Amino acid sequence: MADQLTEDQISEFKEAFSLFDKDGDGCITTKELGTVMRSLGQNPTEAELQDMINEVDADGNGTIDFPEFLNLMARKMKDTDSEEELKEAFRVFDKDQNGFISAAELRHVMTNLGEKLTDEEVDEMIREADVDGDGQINYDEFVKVMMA
Ligand SMILES: [Ca+2]
Ligand SMILES: [Ca+2]
Ligand SMILES: [Ca+2]
Ligand SMILES: [Ca+2]
Repeated sequence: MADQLTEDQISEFKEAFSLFDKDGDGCITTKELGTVMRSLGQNPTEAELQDMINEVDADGNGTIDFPEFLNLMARKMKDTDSEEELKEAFRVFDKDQNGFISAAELRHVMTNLGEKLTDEEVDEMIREADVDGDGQINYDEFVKVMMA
């Protein structure tokens, strides 16, 4: 996500927040959160609802206002994006979509990415990330090497 949000993104988040804010006073209370939680098939304890609210209540006034709500969703958005970007990238490399990146696929995709590696380089790159040593890179392995 990054930082600055677009007007449409903000306006949407406001519509959402509007659902949580059952009595529309501009702030979400534990009670209002519980109502929303339950309706989704959950049953948080009064202690959990207070934690959830408290963990998002930056100014400590007891409730969640729009900017507090927005900052939470923005962090969740960026987390999702980062993860989704890792998944997209893996898909690009996994040319045959079998769940693994092979040396041949790494060489191919790489070249087509403006990166031409030699045979030695290709194999070393695979080995460097190949934790279980089966000769190919699975998703967990790709993630591990990407976030490092
Ligand atoms: Ca309210
Ligand atoms: Ca607050
Ligand atoms: Ca593959
Ligand atoms: Ca492997």
